[PDB]
Amino acid sequence: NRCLKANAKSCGECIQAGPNCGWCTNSTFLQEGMPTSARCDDLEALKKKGCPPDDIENPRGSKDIKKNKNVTNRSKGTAEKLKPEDIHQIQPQQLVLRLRSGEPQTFTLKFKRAEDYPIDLYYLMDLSYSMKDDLENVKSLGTDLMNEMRRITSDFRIGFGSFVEKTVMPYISTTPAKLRNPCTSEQNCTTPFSYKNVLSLTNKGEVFNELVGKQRISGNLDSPEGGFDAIMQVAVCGSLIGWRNVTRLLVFSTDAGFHFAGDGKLGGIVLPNDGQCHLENNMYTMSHYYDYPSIAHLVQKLSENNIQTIFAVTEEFQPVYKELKNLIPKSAVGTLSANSSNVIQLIIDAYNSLSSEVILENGKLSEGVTISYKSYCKNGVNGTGENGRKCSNISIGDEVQFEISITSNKCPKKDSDSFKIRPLGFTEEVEVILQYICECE
Amino acid sequence: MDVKLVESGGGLVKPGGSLKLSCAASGFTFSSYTMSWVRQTPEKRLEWVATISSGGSYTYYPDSVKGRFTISRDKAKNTLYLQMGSLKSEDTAMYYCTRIGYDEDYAMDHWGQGTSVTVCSGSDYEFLKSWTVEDLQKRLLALDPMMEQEIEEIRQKYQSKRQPILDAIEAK
Amino acid sequence: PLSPPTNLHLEANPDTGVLTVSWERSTTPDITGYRITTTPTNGQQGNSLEEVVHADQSSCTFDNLSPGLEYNVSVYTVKDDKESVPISDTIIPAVPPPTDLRFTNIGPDTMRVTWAPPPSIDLTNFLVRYSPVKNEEDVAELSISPSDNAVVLTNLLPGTEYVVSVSSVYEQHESTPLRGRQKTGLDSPTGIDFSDITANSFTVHWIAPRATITGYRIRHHPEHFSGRPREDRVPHSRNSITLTNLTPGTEYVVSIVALNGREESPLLIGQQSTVSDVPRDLEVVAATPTSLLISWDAPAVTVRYYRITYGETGGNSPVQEFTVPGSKSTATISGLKPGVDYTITVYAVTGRGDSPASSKPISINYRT
Amino acid sequence: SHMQIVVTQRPTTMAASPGDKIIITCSVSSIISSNYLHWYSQKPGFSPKLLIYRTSNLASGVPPRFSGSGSGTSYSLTIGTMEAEDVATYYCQQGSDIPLTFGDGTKLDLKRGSDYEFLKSWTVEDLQKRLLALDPMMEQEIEEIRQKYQCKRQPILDAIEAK
Amino acid sequence: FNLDAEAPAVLSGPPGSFFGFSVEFYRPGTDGVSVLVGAPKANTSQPGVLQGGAVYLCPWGASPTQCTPIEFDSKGSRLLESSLSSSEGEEPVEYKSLQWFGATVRAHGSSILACAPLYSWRTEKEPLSDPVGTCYLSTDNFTRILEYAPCRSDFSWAAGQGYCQGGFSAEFTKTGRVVLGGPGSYFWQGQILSATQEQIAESYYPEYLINLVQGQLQTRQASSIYDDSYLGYSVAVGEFSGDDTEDFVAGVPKGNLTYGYVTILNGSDIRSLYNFSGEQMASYFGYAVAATDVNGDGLDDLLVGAPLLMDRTPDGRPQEVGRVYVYLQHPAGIEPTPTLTLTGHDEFGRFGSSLTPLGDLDQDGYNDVAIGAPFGGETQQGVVFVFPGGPGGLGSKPSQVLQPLWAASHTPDFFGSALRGGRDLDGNGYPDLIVGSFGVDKAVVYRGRPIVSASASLTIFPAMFNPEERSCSLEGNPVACINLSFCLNASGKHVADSIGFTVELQLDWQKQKGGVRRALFLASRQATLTQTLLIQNGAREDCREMKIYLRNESEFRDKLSPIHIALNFSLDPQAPVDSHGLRPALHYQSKSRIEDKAQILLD
Ligand SMILES: *[C@@H]1O[C@H](CO)[C@@H](O[C@@H]2O[C@H](CO)[C@@H](O[C@@H]3O[C@H](CO[C@H]4O[C@H](CO)[C@@H](O)[C@H](O)[C@@H]4O[C@@H]4O[C@H](CO)[C@@H](O)[C@H](O)[C@H]4NC(C)=O)[C@@H](O)[C@H](O[C@H]4O[C@H](CO)[C@@H](O)[C@H](O)[C@@H]4O)[C@@H]3O)[C@H](O)[C@H]2NC(C)=O)[C@H](O)[C@H]1NC(C)=O
Ligand SMILES: *[C@@H]1O[C@H](CO)[C@@H](O[C@@H]2O[C@H](CO)[C@@H](O[C@@H]3O[C@H](CO[C@H]4O[C@H](CO)[C@@H](O)[C@H](O)[C@@H]4O)[C@@H](O)[C@H](O[C@H]4O[C@H](CO)[C@@H](O)[C@H](O)[C@@H]4O)[C@@H]3O)[C@H](O)[C@H]2NC(C)=O)[C@H](O)[C@H]1NC(C)=O
Ligand SMILES: *[C@@H]1O[C@H](CO)[C@@H](O[C@@H]2O[C@H](CO)[C@@H](O[C@@H]3O[C@H](CO[C@H]4O[C@H](CO)[C@@H](O)[C@H](O)[C@@H]4O)[C@@H](O)[C@H](O)[C@@H]3O)[C@H](O)[C@H]2NC(C)=O)[C@H](O)[C@H]1NC(C)=O
Ligand SMILES: *[C@@H]1O[C@H](CO)[C@@H](O[C@@H]2O[C@H](CO)[C@@H](O[C@@H]3O[C@H](CO)[C@@H](O)[C@H](O)[C@@H]3O)[C@H](O)[C@H]2NC(C)=O)[C@H](O)[C@H]1NC(C)=O
Ligand SMILES: *[C@@H]1O[C@H](CO)[C@@H](O[C@@H]2O[C@H](CO)[C@@H](O[C@@H]3O[C@H](CO)[C@@H](O)[C@H](O)[C@@H]3O)[C@H](O)[C@H]2NC(C)=O)[C@H](O)[C@H]1NC(C)=O
Ligand SMILES: *[C@@H]1O[C@H](CO)[C@@H](O[C@@H]2O[C@H](CO)[C@@H](O)[C@H](O)[C@H]2NC(C)=O)[C@H](O)[C@H]1NC(C)=O
Ligand SMILES: [Mn+2]
Ligand SMILES: [Mn+2]
Ligand SMILES: [Mn+2]
Ligand SMILES: [Mn+2]
Ligand SMILES: [Mn+2]
Ligand SMILES: [Mn+2]
Ligand SMILES: [Mn+2]
Repeated sequence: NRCLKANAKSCGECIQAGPNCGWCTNSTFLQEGMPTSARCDDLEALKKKGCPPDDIENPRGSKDIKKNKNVTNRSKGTAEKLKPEDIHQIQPQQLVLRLRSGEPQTFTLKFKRAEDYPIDLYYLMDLSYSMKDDLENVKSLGTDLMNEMRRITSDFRIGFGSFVEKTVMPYISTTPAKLRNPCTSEQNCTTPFSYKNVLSLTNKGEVFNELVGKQRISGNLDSPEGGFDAIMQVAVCGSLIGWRNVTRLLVFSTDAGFHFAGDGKLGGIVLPNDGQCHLENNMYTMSHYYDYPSIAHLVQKLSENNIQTIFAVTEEFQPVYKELKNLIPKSAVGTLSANSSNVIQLIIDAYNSLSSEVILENGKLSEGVTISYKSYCKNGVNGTGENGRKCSNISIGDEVQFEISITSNKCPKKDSDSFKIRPLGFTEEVEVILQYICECE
Repeated sequence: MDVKLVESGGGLVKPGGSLKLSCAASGFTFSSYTMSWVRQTPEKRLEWVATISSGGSYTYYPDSVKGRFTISRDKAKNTLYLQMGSLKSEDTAMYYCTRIGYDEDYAMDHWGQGTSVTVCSGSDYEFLKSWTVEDLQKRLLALDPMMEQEIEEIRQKYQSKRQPILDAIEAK
Repeated sequence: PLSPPTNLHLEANPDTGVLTVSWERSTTPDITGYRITTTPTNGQQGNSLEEVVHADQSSCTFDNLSPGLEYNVSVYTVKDDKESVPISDTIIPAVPPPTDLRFTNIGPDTMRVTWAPPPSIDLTNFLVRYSPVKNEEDVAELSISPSDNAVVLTNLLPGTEYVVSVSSVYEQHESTPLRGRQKTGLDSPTGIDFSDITANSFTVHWIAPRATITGYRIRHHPEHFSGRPREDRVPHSRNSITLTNLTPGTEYVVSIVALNGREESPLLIGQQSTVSDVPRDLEVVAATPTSLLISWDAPAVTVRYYRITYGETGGNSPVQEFTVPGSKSTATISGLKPGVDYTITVYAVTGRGDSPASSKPISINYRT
Repeated sequence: SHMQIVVTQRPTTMAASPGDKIIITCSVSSIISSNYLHWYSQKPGFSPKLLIYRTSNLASGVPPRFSGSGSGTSYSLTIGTMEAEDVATYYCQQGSDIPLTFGDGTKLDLKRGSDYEFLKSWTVEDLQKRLLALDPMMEQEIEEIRQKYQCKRQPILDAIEAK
Repeated sequence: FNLDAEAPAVLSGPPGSFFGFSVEFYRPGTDGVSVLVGAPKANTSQPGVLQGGAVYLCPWGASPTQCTPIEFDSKGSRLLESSLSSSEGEEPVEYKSLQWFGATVRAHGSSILACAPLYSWRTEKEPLSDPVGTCYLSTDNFTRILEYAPCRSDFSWAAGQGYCQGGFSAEFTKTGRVVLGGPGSYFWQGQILSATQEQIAESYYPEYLINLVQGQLQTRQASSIYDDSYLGYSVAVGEFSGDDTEDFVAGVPKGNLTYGYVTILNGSDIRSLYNFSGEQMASYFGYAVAATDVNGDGLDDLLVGAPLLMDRTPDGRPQEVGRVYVYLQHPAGIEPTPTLTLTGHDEFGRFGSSLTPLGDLDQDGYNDVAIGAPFGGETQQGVVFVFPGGPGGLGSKPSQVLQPLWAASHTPDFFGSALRGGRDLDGNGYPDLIVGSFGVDKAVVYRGRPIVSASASLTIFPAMFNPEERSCSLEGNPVACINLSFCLNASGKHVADSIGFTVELQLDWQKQKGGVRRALFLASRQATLTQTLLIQNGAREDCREMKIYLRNESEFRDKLSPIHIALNFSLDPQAPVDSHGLRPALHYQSKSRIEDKAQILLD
């Protein structure tokens, strides 16, 4: 057999040569002429030769996890976190194992998501003179929206911006008297502007609430407003806005229609929008030069940015916005109101549906030692090899188990080897200690 | 510029004591601009102790000193007050009075002269109690000469660095 | 014997204030004087008079002349107590001409003429011949009773200068004609009409007068006006003008006057009333302990949507307003405290474009 | 969840000759907007003054040579020409999220400043300014030492006073 | 394919003047034929007017590059009489600066109509500026000039026709009636104004700015819900009523809640007779409209352009290429559903933005329509597509493609933005097309070459080669040969009776590559022989009889193996020049290639 063919100088080599291979130090069975190679043999092949069982040495190891931490059942239920260290995303955190040649040790790893993904939201509000009546509803909605964000998740970013109309002779009266204010002398309306960014993304809610109140209404001559033009800048100006690798939500509220490409011909503008950030000092100074972006061109910019768009509008314009909602994918339509229940409900509904992917990273192992990962996922989904490490479509509170097997060919060192196994994007890791012995006990 | 900020009331505090700091703002509307307190430590590092809004509706505090300090403002007297209680050794630093020009940018544009508040350990006092008053008194006298010596050492080192620049000016 | 005068010359003026007879002096020398006698023809009743002149002057005078009466003039050379054959001439006096002509109460349709008649003359009748200055061929002649010095002229062509020629008439004799030039008045505008009536504007149509008009004056004012109404001047070629930016629910009175040069035609007044967009017949269909049902009449003008406001009369608390569709005229309020008075104000929005201006509200007081 | 932004300045200390180009960077642990990032410069013996605001704007009274640029998590403060006055401590502070964190200031100083050889090149106006600078720093050092001795005396004096 | 793309005519204008925005043909006289091109930002001599714009008249022939601006208006903006003493200084009652004059240029007979859309005038009653717009009508070879501004009226401001911008879109009827549309009027609802040339002259008054024309036909005010319909954006004239009277076709791009529709208005009754509804919301249906007969049934058809239209690709990724809808009008009436559609192939191509009828380019008795995409092409320079006329229906496949010859620049070329066609400029008996490129300030003119069709017929009586008997023996040993007769017929319209055609005959062409030809000429003995024969259109047919022998040698392995023959005729490329200067062309359908085949019998 292979054990006989092992030609082991000592007992330790036998174990190194094979798993079943056993060694007898009595030397009563082994022939004096025959080399210590004959002592090495199958456990059955030794017992058959009459070698004593106690004399025969067959060291093996038993799988035993040194530390075991139970996964949190709550799993941050209803966007509520007890503490960062208190939540556990891995059951077998630290484990200790002994690796013998031909004795692969397999453990079970269970991963449960006890956290909520961070969300970034940007608020865009129309300031035309016709929104003077609805101004109260828009201001109230902002504070309610921020309160929902705190309840929905621990970490969030909130920012807002405003738009009016193109600074052109046709759209806004060019008369010097109305240049200062288009509203009647009794009122004190501000000058018209294409896009004005009042606040960049920030983590403080209190600053966001106070800024919304100070906003003052502006007025233009035509019924439709340039809302599409304002969205283009926000989508492409990642630097100024402060966009990060986090789910992005855009809220747009208007009580008037939207101009589309080819509507700038009357003004005298014929250059199509290039979708390039032209914001200067947190303002848009090239509104006149570029024509309003088309729906087809506008959709492409949002898809590349992967920014979800939510529109809050009045009941009268609802029938028009619904047709647009059918066109743009991953978008929803809401009705602006004093109550503002529908606008808040859509955000919470959107947040509830989120699918993520969890992968497993393992530390380098010794030569002749390999590891196999067997993934288990929702709907009986089971991967193998590389596919068997990653799991996708996992919602919050969903737990998936993973079967890991470690096999040792030979023993590189006498001392144990500790390596850390943590999934990408998660601080929590899995430490596995592997001790291999080539000398018979 | 044209903005005057003055911080007064800094003094030695025993551990667990209470110290009140008053900041006076002139040449501008104090209520209109948000105010904050910044302290520089002995390692020449900068730590933000507190931030108070112009409205006074909300305030922001760091976790370390959060819940152990109090910040408030008086619109009528245009004075900023920082209340410190349960002070530790780490607290000693150079505190400065600031003013945020724009809430959106959240950038400090004005910095006050500042007042140094240093915590004093009472442990040495305990050893002194056993010691007789007559013996202790003699110790006090020994400290004054040593403090002067150190000052002389700093003064001579500065003179050597200064001499080269003065000579250059004389040549020109 | 003595030699009579020759080439006798008698001159008669239109009015016989002073009559002068001129004759060539007698050839015979040392003549003391010349005697002239005027007597009515065929011994008719007349103011026969006798005059005497010197040898140097063969010019005499005859006062108290009789109009329309033939008088025989006989001048006798007079030397001492002897007189020679007297030249005998016969002359009919000229009728006195009309003087101090005046024109008063002038009008385009008709004009009045008042002249001063010749003094101390019993004229047969007063004859006046007038015609349009640009129409000399057509002239109207009217006999005037002699006692009256004022003649009435009718059927005068509007805006047409008329030159009247009136001369006193005695027997077949005609006096000197007095010429007075006056101009008739302008013709007013007719057939005013209103079209395309809107809450803030309307269109007025009028017809140009037969007489040439330089420009038209149009004035529109409400029954009660804080300030005087504005006036717009438009050319005669464009007989159509439209007034805009009017306030809805206010009746407007418009005066159209056609003016040529400094002349003005009679003002034509047109009265029109703007439409009212305010809601009417506000009432409560049914009311429960906490809810109130309110039903109002539909406004005349199109309304995109209606804003309903309800609050507590007793406490100064911000009212709660909820918008509703324009087509629906019924709204429902809920959550109202029972036994508490509540004021309901319903507005109508008809503003076009960016402007959000609405009409005046109609509120009622209901007790729960 | 208590996550705090971390600010890092690459050259903790450096020294350069006059007219040299100095570039100091600032690393942020998480993505922030350009407007939030700010730069502060502090002279010895004086309070900190905001050199640049919004990362693209120089605060009134700031020389044109100083410039700022960057985006995302990368920022840098570049000085076109180093001058004796430019010697100070520079700190990059980010005010995007709470708490507000200030990165350790870079102690940029003059290399071999004391060396008499370099003084000969210096203009008369410059040398007067350098001499003036020493008075503020020297006064601060002596004042700090006085507090140390005074702090030690307090505990000793208090025990004697109680007796 | 008639268009002379190889040698096109190019004109130039001052940079930044937007030269080539509008292209029009002017033929007051026979020798007075020229091309009218308007430039709106072009500077003018008239003081107080900056970037007013002007129309340049360049006569055909002589020097094409030379151009002269026409001074329609030689005076500056008029001052206000009230302001002379009301306030210190004087205030203009109108502003001619940036009036975009020459934006729209149209010409009929000896009449030329130029309209500036941006023109605006402060009113006298109130100091408010309204862009009513203004037009200039020039008739009888520029004898007198009449200014037409129908939109200007008492009803000022947005509520009225203050923002009418009349002349944005203009057209001329066969009778000479002027048609003008202003989308600004009635709060952007849009309007159509139409008046005859005689009526405009009769009611014209220089002294008063506000002028009212009797007999003027316009559209009545619509309901508040129809606001922002942008009617009058595109105006076209065709006869659909069947009463032998011109009808007006206008396009509403933002009508039906952004879906858009195209309507037909009676020339006299001015009452809509038909309505067209856009297929996709926000497709800008009605941007450009044109009326012409493509099936030659004697009845006009309607073409609608929707450039912003976007459709899903086979992959499923959404892209916008635009589309054109063609409706055929039967005797009963015009059907609402479009008969055919034309989809673009370039993303952001803006295909179908401008449509211009080219009349009959190939003289096939069927009309042809040209469609241009301004942002089309690999370099996004732009391109022009020409579609051949089909009796059954318009052909989907494009007959020719026109692209700029000059190299690309950083600024957009805007090629195909303006297209004018259907008028014979060179009097060669073939109509030409003019393409405008305002971005580079250049204009291009393309002239159609005469077309000649040919028919080639080559046949051989001796198909079977006999081994036993040889017909001819040029070599000591006789070799059997076969005689082939080929007849070529050429037919052309307005082309020199004498035409040169080169014919090449190939023997065993399939085996020519890596093989030994078994067929050779009796005398030439060359696998391929090229012969040029002059063909006269008058001559009924032409046929030359030659002889091709078969090698007597038994060297070839298989005598039985057949031999393929092939005769091709092309147009002579030497001295094809004519007095007109356009080289003769050959119809593509006419087969210029003919193939034969022979076999031998071996026992
Ligand atoms: C193809 O598409 C086209 C474009 O969409 C269609 O054209 C539109 O068609 C609709 C329906 O026919 C029209 O709306 C109607 O207008 C009719 C005309 O009424 C006006 O004019 C007459 C004559 O002068 C006048 O007597 C009327 O009073 C009215 O003038 C109104 O005057 C008021 C004064 O204040 C003013 O405010 C109004 O604005 C003015 N016109 C209005 C109201 O718009 C009406 O007769 C139609 O019906 C009315 O009457 C009905 C009872 O008989 C009633 O039931 C209706 O509710 C309504 O009161 C209706 O209002 C659009 O004007 C017309 N044009 C546009 C721009 O869309 C076209 O019809 C379609 N089909 C075909 C095959 O062409
Ligand atoms: C596009 O625009 C054109 C022009 O406006 C329209 O053409 C008109 O259409 C009508 C109807 O076809 C024409 O006919 C008119 O019919 C009127 C009604 O009477 C009819 O019925 C009686 C009884 O059976 C018949 O005896 C009579 O002949 C008609 O068939 C008649 O009253 C009209 O005649 C009167 O007016 C005309 C025009 O002024 C005069 O010449 C006559 O002497 C008489 O006074 C007439 O017969 C009409 O002629 C056409 N023109 C006009 C201006 O109306 C198109 O209809 C329109 N497009 C469409 C959709 O059709
Ligand atoms: C992916 O891997 C999964 C895990 O191996 C697969 O799920 C397994 O599917 C098999 C199908 O035969 C199941 O075998 C059956 O088990 C039941 C007992 O389970 C039930 O009762 C227990 C005890 O009360 C309860 O805990 C379970 O939830 C069940 O209610 C036996 O009665 C049957 O006879 C048979 O043995 C496995 O049990 C099941 N494992 C688990 C834990 O999911 C999945 O099918 C794989 N998907 C694919 C298709 O690749
Ligand atoms: C804002 O709008 C809503 C709807 O008009 C107002 O009523 C709320 O309506 C929702 C359903 O859309 C209610 O939820 C329901 O609650 C009952 C009882 O728990 C439950 O059985 C149903 O299955 C459903 O969950 C909700 O209760 C109701 N509001 C209240 C008083 O709870 C809402 O009141 C408006 N809010 C404001 C601030 O005006
Ligand atoms: C019938 O005979 C004519 C005339 O010989 C053939 O036309 C020839 O076609 C070839 C292409 O197959 C031409 O070659 C071309 O040369 C140009 C450069 O000169 C090169 O750019 C092209 O890519 C191609 O290689 C050839 O020039 C042309 N005849 C002439 C005028 O030289 C014709 O192909 C024959 N029939 C068939 C079956 O095509
Ligand atoms: C990914 O996961 C989602 C959410 O678990 C699946 O969507 C449905 O989720 C509900 C939850 O009750 C199940 O009842 C449905 O059976 C799931 N979908 C189906 C198949 O009906 C989703 O299907 C999963 N797969 C994808 C497409 O990601
Ligand atoms: Mn608006
Ligand atoms: Mn509104
Ligand atoms: Mn607008
Ligand atoms: Mn017709
Ligand atoms: Mn047809
Ligand atoms: Mn054709
Ligand atoms: Mn031609």
